Amino acid sequence: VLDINDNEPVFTQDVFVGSVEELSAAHTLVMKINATDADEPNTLNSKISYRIVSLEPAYPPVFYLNKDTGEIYTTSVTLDREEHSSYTLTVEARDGNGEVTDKPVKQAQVQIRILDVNDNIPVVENKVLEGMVEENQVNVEVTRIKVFDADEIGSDNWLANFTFASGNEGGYFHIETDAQTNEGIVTLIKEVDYEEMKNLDFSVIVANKAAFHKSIRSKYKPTPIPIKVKV
Amino acid sequence: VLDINDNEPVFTQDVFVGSVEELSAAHTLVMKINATDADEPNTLNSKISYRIVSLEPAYPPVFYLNKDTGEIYTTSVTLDREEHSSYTLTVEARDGNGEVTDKPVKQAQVQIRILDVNDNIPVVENKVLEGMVEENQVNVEVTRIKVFDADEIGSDNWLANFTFASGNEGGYFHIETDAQTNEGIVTLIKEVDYEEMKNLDFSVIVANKAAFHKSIRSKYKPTPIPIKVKV
Amino acid sequence: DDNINTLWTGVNPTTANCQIMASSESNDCKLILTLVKTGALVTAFVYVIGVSNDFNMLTTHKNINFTAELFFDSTGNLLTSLSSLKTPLNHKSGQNMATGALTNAKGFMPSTTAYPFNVNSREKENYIYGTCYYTASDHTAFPIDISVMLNQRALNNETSYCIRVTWSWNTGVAPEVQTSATTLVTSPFTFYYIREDD
Amino acid sequence: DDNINTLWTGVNPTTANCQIMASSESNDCKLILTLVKTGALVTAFVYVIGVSNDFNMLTTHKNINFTAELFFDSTGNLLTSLSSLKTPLNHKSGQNMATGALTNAKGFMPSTTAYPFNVNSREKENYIYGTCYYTASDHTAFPIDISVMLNQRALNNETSYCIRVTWSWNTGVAPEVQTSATTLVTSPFTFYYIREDD
Amino acid sequence: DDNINTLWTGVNPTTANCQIMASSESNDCKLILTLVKTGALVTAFVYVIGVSNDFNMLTTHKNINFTAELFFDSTGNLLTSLSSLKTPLNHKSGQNMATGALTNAKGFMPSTTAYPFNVNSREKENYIYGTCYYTASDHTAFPIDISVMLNQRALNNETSYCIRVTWSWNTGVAPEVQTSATTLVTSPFTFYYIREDD
Repeated sequence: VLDINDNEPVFTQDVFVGSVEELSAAHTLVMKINATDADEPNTLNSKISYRIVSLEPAYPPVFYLNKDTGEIYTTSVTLDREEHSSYTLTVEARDGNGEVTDKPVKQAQVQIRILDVNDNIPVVENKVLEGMVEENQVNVEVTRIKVFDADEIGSDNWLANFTFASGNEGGYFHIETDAQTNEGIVTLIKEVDYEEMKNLDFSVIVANKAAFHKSIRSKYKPTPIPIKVKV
Repeated sequence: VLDINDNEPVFTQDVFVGSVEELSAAHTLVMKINATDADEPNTLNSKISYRIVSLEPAYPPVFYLNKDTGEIYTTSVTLDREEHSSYTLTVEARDGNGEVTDKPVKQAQVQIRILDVNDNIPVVENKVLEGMVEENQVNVEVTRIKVFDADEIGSDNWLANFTFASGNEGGYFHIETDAQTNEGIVTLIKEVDYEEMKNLDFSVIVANKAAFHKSIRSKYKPTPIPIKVKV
Repeated sequence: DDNINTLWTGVNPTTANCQIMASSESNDCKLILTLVKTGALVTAFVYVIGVSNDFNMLTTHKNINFTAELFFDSTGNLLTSLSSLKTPLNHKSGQNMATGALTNAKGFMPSTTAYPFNVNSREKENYIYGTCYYTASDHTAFPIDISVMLNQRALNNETSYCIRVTWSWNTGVAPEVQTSATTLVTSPFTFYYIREDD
Repeated sequence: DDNINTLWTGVNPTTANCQIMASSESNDCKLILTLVKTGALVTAFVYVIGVSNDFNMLTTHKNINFTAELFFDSTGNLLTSLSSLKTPLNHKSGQNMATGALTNAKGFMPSTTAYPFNVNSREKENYIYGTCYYTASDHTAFPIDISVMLNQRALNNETSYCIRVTWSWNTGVAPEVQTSATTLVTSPFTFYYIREDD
Repeated sequence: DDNINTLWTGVNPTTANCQIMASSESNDCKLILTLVKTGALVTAFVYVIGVSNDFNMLTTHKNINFTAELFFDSTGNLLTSLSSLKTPLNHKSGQNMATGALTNAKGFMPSTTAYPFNVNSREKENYIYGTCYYTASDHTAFPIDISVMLNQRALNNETSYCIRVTWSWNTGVAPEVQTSATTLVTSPFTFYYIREDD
């Protein structure tokens, strides 16, 4: 039994799964594609020449496959998860000393999910916001702030943490955040006489529940949102 | 016949027209004011001392007239076309060796149009945008995006080119731009069952049809416009 | 001698030595430039001081763009008739320009190997950018964008090295008003380039 | 000798040599400064390292403004009782300050011809601006605005040269929290000025 | 001799001497670096010139992040097998690298006293930041963020000094398109560090 090109490089499993994080630097290891040889080791069939056939979202040359070891890396083209959430990499490792012919060889499947980081600041969609209160009013959800984050709906990079810039000194309000829609649900805890004809003007600073990433911290300059509540 | 101050420097034509471009650097040639001598050349009447009398939009000292040759340049005060679309320069070339008296001499007219460059980013005026679809709906123009560019209404620096940041993966919509108003006319090409109770959420990046200029490229950071289409 | 490592305009010349604007009939500002040989680099140190009223009037507008041309011969001596600076550079004598000739002036020049003339495939290597500031009359700093441009043009066969420095701003308001406009002084700007051989 | 071209605080002093805040009863930070004679310029290279807990606590606030005063006598020697830095500068001995006297310390000073005292018509020439950064505990760089101010004030008849460096930020969030605040280290900052004669 | 004060890659090498991207099978760009001993500092002067089509293709994307590793032995000589730059540095011979050995190469290194290895309490002192630009094909300058990182890692027991320079941008549009992408040339960048003893 010689090491002729008589068989195929046996894979570990057909539909590979792995993951890498958004905005990773170049040459970051994503996986090592596991495969073995059905012939003897230290031979030409042991030279498992891994070979990407098709990126299914093919346009940016994002991933790099090391043809000697099967290690899959990230190129200098930086991943942005918000335009491609997942990549399918039909790879096809070939035995022999690299002869590229039409002899069919085993094809694996590589599915790569990209892990979102909080590289987006939430933005307040509405621009005029107003609420109304009367006598003896408490636990009123009069206004909801609509925010818009782009980082993986349902994640802590996407939920909005609200805080009071100014105006809520007596402890009138307390903001809870809906997770189904990422809304700015305010509440009312202190009762104000409407016949006092006063004002309850205040403002809110909006940010994600998780902390921001590298590149958008130190650029995050929050302008307060002047919510006006007539009494 | 001597070269006494007995006649006038004969002009080529009375209402001169020329043009120069917005945001030009200093000492850029705008025209050479053509004039001739009715006396002999190489004389004091051949010394055609060109002289600006009146800028009609007089406030910024924008243009510079070279009194020796009649060449009109641009000063270090940079032209901004969106505040003065045209300049009228009543010039008056004088013969002799520069004697500034009340002897009336020929006045020309210089009309200068400034050519617009795309030094303004279009801005989305409305902030909440929403559309509605039902069963078997196609070729529906449900929403129009209002943009506002300042660069010479009717020009390619002013028309808006729309592109889909995210959400239109199946090829549902296709945006056409009105030229009469610079509107974001979307369309509908794929039919969605409203009883599916799904969503067709997406976002648009707006930019001018022509490319941006020097100073606003590399500062153009487009935030997507979250258009929400309930099904 | 550490005096011959510096090629420069003087410190606070008694008169204006530069004519930035072509509308000015004479010198309208003081140009302060300093070139220091830093190994294989030149530490170039430049800013302007406004003198003429038309030049100082620039702070009252919002869109300002003025440039200084420095053209140099094959030996490195300034071509004063073509350049913005009308007084030739010299070595260091205290706070003043020296009076003698120039000892290895060619070593201060932007190198043609690093910065070639009229090579379109290598166009981008000739550009240097940065930022200086203008302190307002109320001590507000207005950032001024600077573009430095090396060895672009020979106006004749005489010019062998070219340095173009361009100050520019596009602010929201004018830094001054007509009553408050006193002097256009830019904060100093420092850039480097690979220097020509001696 | 290339050691005498440098006037500087030492590299990583064993104790804090600067008292930036007046609320501190002793030295509260390490100030690293380096002045190098570059021809007719001085390449000035400065940053701070926080030592005291009150000083390092500054990263937990959003509006920070601290300054260092350096006052120098007629000979260039630091006036330690008036200055923020309480240990006099010296020449280069490896990574450490030298121990002897100062050889031509006056050449390192900001020149009075370029930077005069109390001349209102020439006020704007004394200002130098720039930016350094603070690397956060999660390796986020927060830009810090620096204003350098030359030869403004003589607190007595003894002070002949003044250097004021002021670090400041106005960020959106604090760089750290109370648990994550470890040390206030600013990235190095480099500026130049025309130096006084020897 | 002022030639031995400079350690540098040559000016415009005839071939690419750097392999920035691991996807490239050979050298894919020209790396221009210059280290000049400035008293107790090193004036470090670096930029890249794209050579390979895959490398120059980077200008057509919006999220670019590439880095250069420079690892140096105990004597200061470059470890070419581990570093991005595959051609060792040398002293100054005109516009070209010298051919001999290195005379006091250790003096050019980032000092371990100022920049230690694996000291978590002193992590922040190893970081240097800045900005260079890329002039587009229509002469638009795109700012590129640079992070310089000193003495972080020893990949083996052989590496004694490490310099990591990382260029990165996150722009709104790509600087070029596929037809207009010609060459990736970054504007020069200058930073300083406290140098190791000779």
